[PDB]
Amino acid sequence: SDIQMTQSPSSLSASVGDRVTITCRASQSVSSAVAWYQQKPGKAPKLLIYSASSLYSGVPSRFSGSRSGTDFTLTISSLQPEDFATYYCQQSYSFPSTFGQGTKVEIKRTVAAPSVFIFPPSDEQLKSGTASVVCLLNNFYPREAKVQWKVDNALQSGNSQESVTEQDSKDSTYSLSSTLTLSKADYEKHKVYACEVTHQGLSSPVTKSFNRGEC
Amino acid sequence: SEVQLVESGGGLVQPGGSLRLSCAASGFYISYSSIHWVRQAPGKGLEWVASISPYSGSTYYADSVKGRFTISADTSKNTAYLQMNSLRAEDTAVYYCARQGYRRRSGRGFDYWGQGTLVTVSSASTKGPSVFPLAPSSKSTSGGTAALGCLVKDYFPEPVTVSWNSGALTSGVHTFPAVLQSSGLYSLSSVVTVPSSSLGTQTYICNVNHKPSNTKVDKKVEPKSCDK
RNA sequence: GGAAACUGGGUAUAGGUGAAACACACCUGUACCACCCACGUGGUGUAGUGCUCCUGUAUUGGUACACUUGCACGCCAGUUUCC
Repeated sequence: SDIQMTQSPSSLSASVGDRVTITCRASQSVSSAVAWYQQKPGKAPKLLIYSASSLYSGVPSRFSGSRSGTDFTLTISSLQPEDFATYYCQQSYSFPSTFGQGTKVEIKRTVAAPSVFIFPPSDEQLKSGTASVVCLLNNFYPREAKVQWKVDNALQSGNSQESVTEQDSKDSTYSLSSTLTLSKADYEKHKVYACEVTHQGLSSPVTKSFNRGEC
Repeated sequence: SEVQLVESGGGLVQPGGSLRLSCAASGFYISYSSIHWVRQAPGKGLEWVASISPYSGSTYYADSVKGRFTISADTSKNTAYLQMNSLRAEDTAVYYCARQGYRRRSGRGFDYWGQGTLVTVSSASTKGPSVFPLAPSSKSTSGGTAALGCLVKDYFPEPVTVSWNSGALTSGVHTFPAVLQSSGLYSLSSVVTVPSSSLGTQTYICNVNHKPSNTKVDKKVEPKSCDK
């Protein structure tokens, strides 16, 4: 069979100075052929622990690894800011090798209501037969938010993508760009384009909106 | 560092295609260590792919690439290879190259990693982005809280690099992860928050470079016309 | 090539070591099996010589001629050094 590596939690929200533990359970025995990696955005992984619990050179000593049978736990004795990242786990007991799916680690803060901004399409773009309507949710935390597009109070669906920033380095917040894509032909057929946002910092949902062809 | 791994030759490949990756080593000889390929699709986790064991030549493959890939090495040129055949978009990932340590010091851990090179499996044509202004609101705020950006749409492959006033502007800037839209082209936007008091004078320019197609664009980003 | 050290029946298998997951090399165990004996908690390259020891064939105690046990060289094969 292929050995499975099952790594809880797959993300984790903690503060500087907390003890933390990522766990990685094995479908079969791997003796001690476990290794733990740390990866940061845009960057290769870096080794942290090799075999059971041995600490690859230069890695700080707040990093430890342990073992009970087929269950392995990376541990950080108190988080430092340079430690928030994703962490993987590998077995190399036998081929094919197997990586855990990672545990992203993120910084707990208090709730930040988003600042909501809506952008119509450029008239330059409308020269190309397409409209794009952009909605900005700015410096919010926690990460979960709701973005519904109502067009002449008709709720939309499946004509809009989105993406989220990584947690901000300074104030540890998130931001989001939702993009409604229309055809110019359909875009021009309607007036009130709106963006309605639900979040924990919002006592009631926030609508930013405009009218197609006002100033 | 002295020890380095440098992948090359990943790029754009249409499905059913054939790329070959090179991992070239410096500061150590690959013939005394085991060399590994490990891929990572965007936003996804890591995936061991294949490896090659020293002195034996013994190769090993993850079940998801069995039959399509081949890992090989060249001592004369201190380079590992990864021949890829029968490619498909599922295979779109950054393809890192790594090395197992020495048993006495780092067990079987992977202590040295290339940069990763990017394979994009897609039938899309290399294409330059189009950049459109996200203008500040006419209402904005009477106090200085305003928001603007650029929309960078329909380019291929990844990546782009966006800057504001050629690096001058960094504070309050978010450039969001690109989104692969159903046409197979990418699109992302970049924003920044600036004082509303600054709009009437300060000229904001986003700097867009899409390297894969030799494309730099700058858009001045003004307040909406008739917004006085 | 020169000399320097070791090593020695078969198949498996566990562990170690060699820049070493497998392979290859080496080292150490284990199990089993094939053979020698004088039959063991035994032994194990060798149709060689010498001493030895066991068992015979007997002949002219002596002597041959075998068989066996051990020891020492030699020879053979492998390994590791060092020029």
